[PDB]
Amino acid sequence: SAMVEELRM
Amino acid sequence: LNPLSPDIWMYVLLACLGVSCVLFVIARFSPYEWYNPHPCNPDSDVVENNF
Repeated sequence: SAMVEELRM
Repeated sequence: LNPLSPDIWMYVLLACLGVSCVLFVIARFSPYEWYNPHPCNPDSDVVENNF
């Protein structure tokens, strides 16, 4: 979830 | 620009571009850098970005 959050943003 | 033989020039070119890119990547996965602009009203946990 963290990698997704700060990757897609 | 004579003193440095033209090689070292483009070397540092690629060097700073790489270090800047990795800076952006590191700041991307960085805990404290999300800095809720204007915390002087702490009213909410607003998540913003930097770098």
